[PDB]
Formats: sequence, C-alpha cells, structure tokens
Amino acid sequence: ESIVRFPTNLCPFGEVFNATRFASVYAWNRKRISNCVADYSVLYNSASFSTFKCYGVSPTKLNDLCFTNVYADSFVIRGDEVRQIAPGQTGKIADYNYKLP
Amino acid sequence: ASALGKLQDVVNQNAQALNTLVKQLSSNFGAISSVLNDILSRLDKVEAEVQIDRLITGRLQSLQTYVTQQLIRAAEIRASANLAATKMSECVLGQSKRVDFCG
Amino acid sequence: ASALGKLQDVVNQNAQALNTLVKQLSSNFGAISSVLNDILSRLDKVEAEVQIDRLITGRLQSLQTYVTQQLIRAAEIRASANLAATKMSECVLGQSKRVDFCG
Ligand SMILES: *[C@@H]1O[C@H](CO)[C@@H](O)[C@H](O)[C@H]1NC(C)=O
Repeated sequence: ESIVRFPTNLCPFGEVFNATRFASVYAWNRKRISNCVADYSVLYNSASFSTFKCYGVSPTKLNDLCFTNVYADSFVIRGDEVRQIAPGQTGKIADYNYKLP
Repeated sequence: ASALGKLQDVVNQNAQALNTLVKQLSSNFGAISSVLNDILSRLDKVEAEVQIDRLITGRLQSLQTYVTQQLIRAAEIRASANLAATKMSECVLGQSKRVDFCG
Repeated sequence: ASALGKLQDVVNQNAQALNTLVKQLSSNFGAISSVLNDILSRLDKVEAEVQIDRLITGRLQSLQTYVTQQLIRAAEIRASANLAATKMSECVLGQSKRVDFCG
C-alpha cells in the first residue's frame, strides 16, 4: 500500500493573488506562506491567471511535490517585460529592478 | 598487519570502486538533480526526458567504467590465480627445481 | 636497429597515445570551438554551458579511452615483467631445465 506522510491549517494564496494593490518591481515585499497546507490544483482549476508558467515545477505535479516554505513576489510589469525575465535569458527587468536565479 | 597487504589491497579496491560506484548515484551529471524522481516530480516529462538522459548517460557510462575496471582487475587476479595453481601444483605437490620460484 | 623493436614499440605506443590524447584537445566534439575560452568569450554562459558539455563529455570520455588503454597495456607489461622476473630468477640466478625457456 502507499503511506504518504504529511505533518494542516490553510495557506493564504487568495490574499496574495487578489491584493487590491501590488508592490513595484524594483521594491517588493516578500510574504512567507508557512504552517499551512497548500493546494495548487484549485489555483490551476480556477485558471484566474491568463497563463500558467512553471520553469521549475510541473503544475500538475505541484500537489505531489512538497515545499516546506512558499514565498510569493508581487509586482506589476508589462506583458513584454514578463517575457524578458526567464532562466538562461537576459532581460531589461533582470538587468535592474529584479533578478531571477 | 602489513604482511597481508596483497590480500588487503584486493579487498579494499573492490570495496573501493563499489563506494565510488554508489557515490556516482548522487552526482548531477548535468541533470537538475540526482534523485531520479525529483526530475519527474519537478518537470513535465517531455523536458524531463532530456534530463534523465544526462543521468542515464552519466550512470550508464559510470557502470562501464566500473565493469571495465573489474574485468581488468580480475584479469590480474586471473594471472595471480595461475601463479598460485602453479605453485600449489609444483611447489606444494611436488618439489620445485625453479630457483626462487618458491621463495 | 630492429632487434630492440619490442622496447621501441612500448616507448612509441606510450608517446603515441599521448599525442592522440593531446590532439583530442583540438577537436570540436560538436562544440562551436576547441578553445575552452572562445565558447566563453563569444557566447553568454547560459547557452555556453551546453556547449562546454560537448567539450567535457568529449574530453572526459577521451581520457577514459586513454586511461583504459594504459591499464590494458600495463597489464601486458605486468605480464612481461613477470616473464623477466621469472627468467631473472630461474635463468640468470639458477640454471634452467625448461627447454627453450631461456632460448
Ligand atoms: C483570486 O480571485 C479569483 C477570481 O475571483 C479566484 O478564482 C481565486 O480563487 C482567488 N484566489 C485564490 C488563489 O484563492
């Protein structure tokens, strides 16, 4: 049999993605999501985001994978600016206001 | 304890390469991680295919390294075994006329 | 000058593979150039990573080829050395009763 072991509470993703105001890209406030259980299937099912992108994880496998701490960066940039920031790609956003490892 | 080094060296080198062969499991080999499942649980398969190659190509090579070592090393033992079987036959079972073959 | 070919062959084959091993540095192995810095000079690293793999994978393999050759070749010498040490002990130090072992 399969015996997956997890340590529940609730993760406040709704506050992060539905904050009336978003911080500027150059200066942003890190938010710590911890001591809670997070479901990524509901976020994918809602599909509120115009596009779902995962450089690291797969969105379907996000539920299977476990992450001890979830940190969210909230910023507003143009759609072309979103394209500039990518792993292995140099972008104007990457050069000054924000950097992605 | 150094008289038996010849034996002791054989046993070590065997256990040596095994350790090395094991530690090769934990190497990235250019892949994103050394845990075969993480590449599967942190990457949609179509890309993860290319990743697992670098693991497989790395590991699969790393066996041929180990295997080739054993073949070569066994071929030494195979030579040493005949030396024994020669002594055992000539020296023990008979009396050797070969100067300094028996010591 | 051909009587010493046995020795002369050993020395050559050693210097042979070394030349080959060196010349492998100048091969592209699918990478854009054989100079490790040029790949770093021309290209931004994120892509140059994949390039240097083809150099490393190529070169790193090219060592194991050379190393494996030496192991195999040494195992021959290791066999020839015992033949000497056998002759030196039996033939020189003693007198050999083995027909045509000493010539
Ligand atoms: C954010 O708002 C959208 C639209 O109302 C909703 O579908 C989503 O569930 C909200 N946030 C989360 C991730 O709960």
